[PDB]
Amino acid sequence: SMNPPPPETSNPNKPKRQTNQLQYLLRVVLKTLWKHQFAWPFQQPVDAVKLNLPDYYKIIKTPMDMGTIKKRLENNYYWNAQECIQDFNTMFTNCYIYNKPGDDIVLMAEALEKLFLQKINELPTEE
Ligand SMILES: Cc1cnc(Nc2ccc(OCCN3CCCC3)cc2)nc1Nc1cccc(S(=O)(=O)NC(C)(C)C)c1
Repeated sequence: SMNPPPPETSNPNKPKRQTNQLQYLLRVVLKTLWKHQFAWPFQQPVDAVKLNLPDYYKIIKTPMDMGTIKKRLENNYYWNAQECIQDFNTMFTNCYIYNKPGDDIVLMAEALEKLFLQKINELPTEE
């Protein structure tokens, strides 16, 4: 195959904002998920060439990963928390679409998602 370029993480033409919810998403949510024992397959874009998955980007047209999310948060790429939450959800969904239920990678994603939802429930209120 060829891998696609990774998702954009910095846009000089996109307005930037720093809020307590976005700060929480970086300093608590991203941080906590990153350190999970099953996080590492989700820490960078899927290298479908290295993994020998010629159909990966035929099926997954909206790829997302936590390396990308980390950079977007760092670069104040998001205007609001929902845009970031959507990226996490896209990452999980992508795993559940490409892989069979019960597969080891799916069980890993499910562990991360449970933790994610726990942290999102404790999202601070704005301002
Ligand atoms: C985010 C993500 C979503 N889906 C997948 N699916 C997937 C990945 C690789 C696959 O290859 C199957 C056969 N090989 C697996 C290792 C020996 C040969 C089959 C399916 N992988 C993902 N990431 C991933 C990243 C790095 C390594 C691997 S892995 O192939 O080592 N799979 C685990 C053992 C981590 C479950 C997987």
